[PDB]
Amino acid sequence: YHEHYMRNSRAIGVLWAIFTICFAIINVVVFIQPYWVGDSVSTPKPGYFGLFHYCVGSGLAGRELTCRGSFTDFSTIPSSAFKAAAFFVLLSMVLILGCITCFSLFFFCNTATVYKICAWMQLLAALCLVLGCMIFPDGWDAETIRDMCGAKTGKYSLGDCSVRWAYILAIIGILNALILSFLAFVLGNRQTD
Amino acid sequence: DSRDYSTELSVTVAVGASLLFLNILAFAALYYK
Amino acid sequence: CLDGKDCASFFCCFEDCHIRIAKMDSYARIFFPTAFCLFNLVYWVSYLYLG
Ligand SMILES: CCCCCCCC/C=C\CCCCCCCC(=O)O[C@H](COC(=O)CCCCCCCCCCCCCCC)COP(=O)(O)OC[C@@H](O)CO
Ligand SMILES: CC(C)CCC[C@@H](C)[C@H]1CC[C@H]2[C@@H]3CC=C4C[C@@H](O)CC[C@]4(C)[C@H]3CC[C@]12C
Ligand SMILES: CCCCCCCCCC
Ligand SMILES: [Cl-]
Repeated sequence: YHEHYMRNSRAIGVLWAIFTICFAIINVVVFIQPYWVGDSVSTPKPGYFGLFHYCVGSGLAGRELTCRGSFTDFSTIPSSAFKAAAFFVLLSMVLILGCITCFSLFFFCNTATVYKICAWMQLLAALCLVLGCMIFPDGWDAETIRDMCGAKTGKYSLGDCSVRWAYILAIIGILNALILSFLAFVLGNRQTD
Repeated sequence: DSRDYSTELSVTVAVGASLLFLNILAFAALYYK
Repeated sequence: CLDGKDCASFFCCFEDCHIRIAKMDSYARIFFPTAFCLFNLVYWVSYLYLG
C-alpha cells in the first residue's frame, strides 16, 4: 500500500509542477498580450487594449492601428486603475516565477516545507491576479478608453466594447492559481502522512 | 475585419475548462483514499 | 483543513521553524542560476516574440 501511496504522491507532484508552469505561461501571456477588451460592431472606432498597451484605429475604413502604451513608461498608461492592475498582474507573475524557482529547493529542503512555500506563493499570486482583475475595470472611464468604446462606457460598465480572450484567460488563471494553491497545500500535508 | 469574437472566446473557454478539469482530476487522485 | 489538522498545522510550517542557515550557500548555488534563467526566458520571449 505504501509504495502505491508514494508513487501517486510523486506523480501528482509532477503534474502539479507541470500545471504550475502552464499557469506561469498563462500569466505571462495575459500580462503581455493586449487583448483584454476590444471593439464591437456598434463601436465608434476599432481597436483593443490590455493592462497598459492600447491600439486604436484612425477611423478611415482601414486598420492603421496607432499603438501606444508601455509598462516601462508609466506616463503612457491611460489611468491610475490601469497602472494598479498592471502592477498586481506583475506581482502575480513575479510570485509564480518565484515558485518555479523554489522548485529547485526540492533537492535539499524538506518536501513538505517546499510544497507549502509554493502553496503560499500561489495563493498570493491568485489574490494579486484577482485584485488586478477587479481594479482593471475601474479605468474604463479614462477618456482614451471612452474615445474608442464610446460615451456609454464607464466605471464597471463595458458599454459597447466586449471582453476579448485575455480577460477570460486571466479569470481562468485566477481559478487555476487558486486550485493549484490548494493542491500544493494538500500535497505538502500528504508527504508528512 | 468582422469585429466579432465568438470563436476566440469559445476556444479560450475550452482550453481553460480543459486545464481546470485536469486540476480537478488531480484532486480526484489525491482525495480518493 | 479537512485533513484534521489546525489551520496553522495545515497552512503553515512550524515543525521546527531560521535553523537551516548553514545550508544557505547550498540553496543559493542552484536558486540564483534558476532565477536568472527564468528572468532571461521571460525577458527575451516578451520583447522578441510576444510584443
Ligand atoms: C517552458 C518553461 C520551463 C520551466 C522550467 C522550470 C524549471 C525550474 C528549475 C529546475 C527545478 C528542478 C527541481 C527538481 C527537484 C527534484 C526533487 C526530487 O527528486 O523530488 C523528490 C520529490 O519531490 C517531488 O515529488 C517534487 C517534484 C517537483 C518537480 C519540479 C520540477 C519539474 C520540472 C518540469 C518541467 C516541465 C516543463 C514543461 C513546460 C510546458 C524530492 O527529492 P528527494 O526525495 O531526494 O528529497 C529527500 C529529502 O529528504 C531531502 O530533499
Ligand atoms: C526572480 C524571478 C523568480 C522572477 C523575475 C521576474 C521577471 C521575469 C520580470 C520582472 C519585471 C518584468 C518586466 C516588467 C515590464 C515589462 C515591459 C513589458 O512591455 C514587457 C515585459 C517586461 C519587459 C517584463 C518582463 C518580465 C520581468 C523582467
Ligand atoms: C508561448 C509563449 C510563452 C511565454 C513565456 C513563458 C514563460 C513561462 C515561465 C518561465
Ligand atoms: Cl512596456
